[PDB]
Amino acid sequence: DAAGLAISDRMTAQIKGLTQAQRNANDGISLAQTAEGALGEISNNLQRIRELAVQASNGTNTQTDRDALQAEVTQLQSEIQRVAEQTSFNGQKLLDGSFNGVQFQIGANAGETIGVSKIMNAQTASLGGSLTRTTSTIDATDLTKYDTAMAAGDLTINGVDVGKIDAASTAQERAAQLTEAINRVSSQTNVGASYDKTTGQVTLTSNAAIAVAGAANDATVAGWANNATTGTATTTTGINSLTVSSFTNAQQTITQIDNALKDINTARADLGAVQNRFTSTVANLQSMTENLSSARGRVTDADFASETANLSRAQILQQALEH
Repeated sequence: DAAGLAISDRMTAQIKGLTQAQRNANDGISLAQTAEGALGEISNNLQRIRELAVQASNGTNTQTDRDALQAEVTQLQSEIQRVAEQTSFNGQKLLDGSFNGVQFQIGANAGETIGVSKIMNAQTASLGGSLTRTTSTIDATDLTKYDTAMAAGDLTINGVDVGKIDAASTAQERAAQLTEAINRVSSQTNVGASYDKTTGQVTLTSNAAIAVAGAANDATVAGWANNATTGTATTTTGINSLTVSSFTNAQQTITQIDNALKDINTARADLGAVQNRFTSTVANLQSMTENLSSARGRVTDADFASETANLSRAQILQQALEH
């Protein structure tokens, strides 16, 4: 019975181990579905941003029109960021870049595992990857000569005149005025302005050096003094520094959002594959466990039959002998 004890004990280890492992694989499906659903909501939000970037590139837009589109973009970036930073399955974050992958015990024995691969950092500071362009930032508060009116020719961008600008009563108003006039010619100069009202900063953006010229040559009235190579080549990650404030900005946003969607798509593809792997694992474990338990059932049935038959036999023989 040495072999019988060894087999019975292994059958028990197998049945119980493979039964827990099917639970484990089912839990793996649920985590992946969760991560994939959440990425799906981010993708929706990304499409919305992209669509607003197309709309913002309308040649008939005022700055006020673009600022309204940017308000919605800002709302969307907030929602993408909280989904990416908050999403979890049973106490473990999935989309913040901290999911280094996990292995699932899907067999009875140590080391019989299936890995869920690391999941991308879908936070807005990371989503979509690299983006390098030329930027130049001022503060609205720098515009101390906001009262000094501008006549056409005072400020030019890449040799394109921004035109006349009336006297302002605040530095912040001149900031608004400069954003507006620069952005009017953005599609022609390849330079766009984003005026962040939360901070008061005006950022110029381009794919190349910015040629600032004109009659005024005073940063305190027209934001930037004359300089043929204005701006610095600068890199950020993700979509968080994206705006649709100008044609130039909105064109960058389209391109970068496309990069972000690609990243999401491939992450969702990975997660679909791992679900598939877990589902075929569950099918395998269910089949194996059913076979093993059926085999056990035949053994215990036979044991009961032999016990009953042996006990009966001993009594019937006893009777025969007592005659």
